[PDB]
Amino acid sequence: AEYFRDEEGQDVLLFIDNIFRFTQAGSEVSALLGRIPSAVGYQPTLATDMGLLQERITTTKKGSVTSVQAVYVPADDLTDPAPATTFAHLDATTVLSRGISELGIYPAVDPLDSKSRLLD
Amino acid sequence: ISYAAYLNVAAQAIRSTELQTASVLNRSQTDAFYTQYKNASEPTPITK
Amino acid sequence: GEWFRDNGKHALIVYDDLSKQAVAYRQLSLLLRRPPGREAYPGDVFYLHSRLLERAAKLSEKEGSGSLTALPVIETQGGDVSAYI
Amino acid sequence: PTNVISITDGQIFLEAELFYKGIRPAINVGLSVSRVGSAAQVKALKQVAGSLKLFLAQYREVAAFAQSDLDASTKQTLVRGER
Amino acid sequence: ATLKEVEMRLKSIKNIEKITKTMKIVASTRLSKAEKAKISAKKMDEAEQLFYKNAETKNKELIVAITSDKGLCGSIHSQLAKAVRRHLNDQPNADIVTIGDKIKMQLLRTHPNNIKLSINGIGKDAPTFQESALIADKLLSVMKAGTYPKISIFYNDPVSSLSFEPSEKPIFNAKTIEQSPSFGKFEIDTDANVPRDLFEYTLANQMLTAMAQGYAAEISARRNAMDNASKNAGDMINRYSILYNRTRQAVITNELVDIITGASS
Repeated sequence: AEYFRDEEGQDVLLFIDNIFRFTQAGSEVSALLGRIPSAVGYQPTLATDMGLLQERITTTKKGSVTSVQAVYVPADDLTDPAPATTFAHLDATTVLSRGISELGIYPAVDPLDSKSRLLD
Repeated sequence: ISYAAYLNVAAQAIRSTELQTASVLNRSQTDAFYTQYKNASEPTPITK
Repeated sequence: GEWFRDNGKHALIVYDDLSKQAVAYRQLSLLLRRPPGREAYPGDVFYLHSRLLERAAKLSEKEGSGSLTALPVIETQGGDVSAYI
Repeated sequence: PTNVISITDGQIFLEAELFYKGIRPAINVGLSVSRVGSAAQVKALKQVAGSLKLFLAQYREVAAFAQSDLDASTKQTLVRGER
Repeated sequence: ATLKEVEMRLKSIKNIEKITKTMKIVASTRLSKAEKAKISAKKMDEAEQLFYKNAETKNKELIVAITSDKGLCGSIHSQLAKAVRRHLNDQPNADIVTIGDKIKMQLLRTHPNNIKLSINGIGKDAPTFQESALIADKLLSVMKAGTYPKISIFYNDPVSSLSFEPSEKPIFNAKTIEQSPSFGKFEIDTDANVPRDLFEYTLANQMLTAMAQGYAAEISARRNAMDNASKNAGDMINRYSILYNRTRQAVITNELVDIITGASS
């Protein structure tokens, strides 16, 4: 993505599905790596690691890259620290909820839990 | 005094002898407020 | 902020989010390998927040009536007002 | 359960309430999806079974709010649904 | 927490169940007396109706309606409101007299020109002749009842032991009584104004029946409603019980992990 964004200088797009898997993967290696895990068992490098990746993806002055990232909320509890730390870095989110899925409405986007900076 | 009012007062008098059951006495008790209305607007509510 | 406070120029410091400081300290402490506290946050997490917050206060007229005003901006963990941070 | 749900293609959820209440196999049709296409089942069983999944999620809806005043439209659906 | 907020909410749900249980029982108790009254009332009505039938009396316009002050008695309040609305389309100019707060509120919303006379305080007691008489007397004086070319009373007929269907009937006008198809060897008094008196007499006698039918339907509905409430509440108990049980388990596990993490270091 960077190669297109910077050097080739055309508008790019980027889709990352499912970027919870990045977070999750880190948690898997973490135990073995040798770090006493943080609460809810996630890697104790959770904040930085999420940070390094998610701030590499940004609309530089070189070009603009609209990115779409999908986060698998584990257990479906959004309060869990690993999905939670994802929420900070996203300009718009459209949380899709299991309850609205049960009611039958597909797409299952929760209508009371979406926000965008553009909504303003 | 309507015809049924005429009968009503007579009935009330008839519950007067004193040997009469509570339910009789209860049938003579009443509690209501005729609230007049017009147009929206409400002329005041007053007991029957 | 203290430069304002000392100079006697009233000023106000917004620490947004203070909650993210706690997450940051958690990482830092836990890879120094200091004993992990309740809810995994460092053992002296209370001390971290207390030392930061107590450094803004109205000064006396002796000391030129300075005053840093502070606003921490803690994130609630999803509703839980009883969470450790 | 969720970790498994995420991996698999579709779920065929079975519901305790229906199982108890004498529907065996007790295949709840609210929570059974097949994310894998409908180009799985043979064309005959695609044609005949056309929209029946929808219809029985209309029976589901109808009987959801059946428990007020049932109009002939709801009743016809209810009669079909029940059969 | 999760645990405490769950737990308090479940306690609320439990308390709601207890109240809905209590009301449902008390409603049944009240209903037995209500039914007793309605039987007697209906018996009386048939005797008055015997004249009207045999006479074959064959009838702005007045509309009278009956509901209690009391709310939360199912859809008595709103089914009747709906049937008032239906016949309010028919005659635009009719004056509606509302006996009961609930029908007053609902009717006032749909057209706020209707309300001319209204009552308040009738609903909390069994039908009683005293009430009917007073309402009738005021109906004649205040509304000048004789002027209307149609009088109609609307009420909720307690159709079956689990149903109530809103119903209406026409109180015959004094003109009607006079010109009645068979006003044959009915009457002999040409001195006493038997039409103008009988009109008044049946204004109340009919109204009492309507009020009585209504009171029974109302209490019957409240019993039905509170029964369905208890069931709905039960379902909520069961659903939140599962949530409670899960939440409790989760707290034990999550706490346990924290201790383990400490020991491990």
